[PDB]
Amino acid sequence: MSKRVLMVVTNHTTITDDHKTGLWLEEFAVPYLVFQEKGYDVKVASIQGGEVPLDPRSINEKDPSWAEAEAALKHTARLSKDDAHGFDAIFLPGGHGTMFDFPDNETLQYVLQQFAEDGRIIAAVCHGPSGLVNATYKDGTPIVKGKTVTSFTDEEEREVGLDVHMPFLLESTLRLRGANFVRGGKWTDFSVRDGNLITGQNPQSSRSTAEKVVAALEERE
Repeated sequence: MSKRVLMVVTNHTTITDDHKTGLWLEEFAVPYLVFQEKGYDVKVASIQGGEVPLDPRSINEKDPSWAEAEAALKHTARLSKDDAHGFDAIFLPGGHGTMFDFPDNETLQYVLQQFAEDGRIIAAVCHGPSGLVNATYKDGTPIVKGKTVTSFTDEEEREVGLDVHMPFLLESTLRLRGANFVRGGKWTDFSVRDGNLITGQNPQSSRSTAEKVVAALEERE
């Protein structure tokens, strides 16, 4: 019976009065469609449940293929510790919202710990790796320690101008937590697999990140 994928997205919108965010739509929609095409059972969750806010910079070029993804985001499940089991993979799309509601969320930390402990696939794109910054194995070892990873880069963050409003810088912090960070050109498709941990750099990496998940799941048929 089919592999099962848990997708978890942000519900955060606030940075300053002049700067709002949310989920970066493509980072959910393109993976969701890939997983649905493969026949996987996908559970769509968010930190809060309900209707997920989209980063306004991410809603202007919606693909006609994204209709079902978009609709799924209007009525998400609220992430639970129960979601720590029953799934072959977890996938964390980005958007700057994640920097504010993923890193310190105890439910998500608990879920990622169990996925890691259990040898399942953990994938994240762009700011999605924020969910990993304070996630650990049971023994306290950071999940990213000694692992090859990518994320939205500090250079990309400085270019967009929002580095000064981030609680921490994601690439910097992942390296500080013990990750071996790697990247490609700003705004190019770059993703990496290190065993069970798969990461992508930016919106342009959404598809390749998802395809790495598919390949890892295909191995475990």
